[PDB]
Amino acid sequence: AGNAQIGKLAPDFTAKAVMPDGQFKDLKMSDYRGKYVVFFFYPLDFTFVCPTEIIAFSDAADDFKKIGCEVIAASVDSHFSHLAWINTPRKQGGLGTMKIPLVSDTRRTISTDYGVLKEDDGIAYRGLFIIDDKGILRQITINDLPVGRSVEETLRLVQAFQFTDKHGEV
Amino acid sequence: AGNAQIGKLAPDFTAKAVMPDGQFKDLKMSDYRGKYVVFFFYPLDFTFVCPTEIIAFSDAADDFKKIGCEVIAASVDSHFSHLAWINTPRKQGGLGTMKIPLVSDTRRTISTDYGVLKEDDGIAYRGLFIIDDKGILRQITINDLPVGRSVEETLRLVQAFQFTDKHGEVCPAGWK
Ligand SMILES: [Ca+2]
Ligand SMILES: [Ca+2]
Ligand SMILES: [Ca+2]
Ligand SMILES: [Ca+2]
Ligand SMILES: [Ca+2]
Repeated sequence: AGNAQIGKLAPDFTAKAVMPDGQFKDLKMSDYRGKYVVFFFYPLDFTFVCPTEIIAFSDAADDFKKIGCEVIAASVDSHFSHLAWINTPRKQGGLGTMKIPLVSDTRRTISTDYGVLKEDDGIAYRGLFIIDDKGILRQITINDLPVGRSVEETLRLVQAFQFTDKHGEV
Repeated sequence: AGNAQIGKLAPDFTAKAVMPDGQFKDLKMSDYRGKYVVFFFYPLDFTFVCPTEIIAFSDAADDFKKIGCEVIAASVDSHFSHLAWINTPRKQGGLGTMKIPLVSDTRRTISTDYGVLKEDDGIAYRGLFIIDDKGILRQITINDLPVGRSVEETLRLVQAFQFTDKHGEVCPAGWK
């Protein structure tokens, strides 16, 4: 399934997000046109999987901001689940404040469009997508639920696509 | 496109390959069951682009072998084209001797099944795939042509999957 293809416009969408300041907002993918985007899905809120991945990405938000790349996280949980999890401090098992928006895909349409829905669980796989400043998909990464992604590898990829966009290697 | 899905058997195939020793052989994907496989595609033999990425995976072949993992490369070029490229010295643009088999996908079915075929060019994207020792597909990576992959990242992933197969997910006590 999915319309997500390398070299073609990433699937657009409008969805509820908890913004870093804790406020609900309607977020459109096409609103980030003019900057690279790291769009990564996680399965569920709370502790279905370890929250070290989502945290590592929030803490590197500034490494991505420095090279003009926005980072956005998404799951099928409600925007109300996201906020309850953010408003639970880290010292009591919660996420605490985040430096990236969390997107809600309760209709499962975004997961479906990006080819990352695990159909039997109704849950996204650990998908990560790199989208360029014109809205084109440059990179697809999907992992089975037990293994997390690498901030440092994602950073290598974004700088390498940015670099080759303005040069052309040898 | 494709039948490659996380949690399903990696799509099987039989194809001509140039083995490390220089001999042609009919290589079948399901023959690698009992071990992990890193299966990666590159676009084309003999480009002007340096084959750094392909050489780097060749030289890490041993590192993968030690942890119970085989590394296989593929493009839509013929095995005759692969052989010509290995027998071209690195100094004059060639590949030199290789420590991993180069699979030939002249029918483009493998590329199609793994969903990495760039239609307008008729070549593969830089897709890379991690298949477990039961032939189940664990990880999908697809880069646009300008950006290569990382041996080190591929090692982290292979080891990470092997570890979770035995122990389950790494999580700190409490719920991180
Ligand atoms: Ca669901
Ligand atoms: Ca984890
Ligand atoms: Ca021969
Ligand atoms: Ca093994
Ligand atoms: Ca073939």
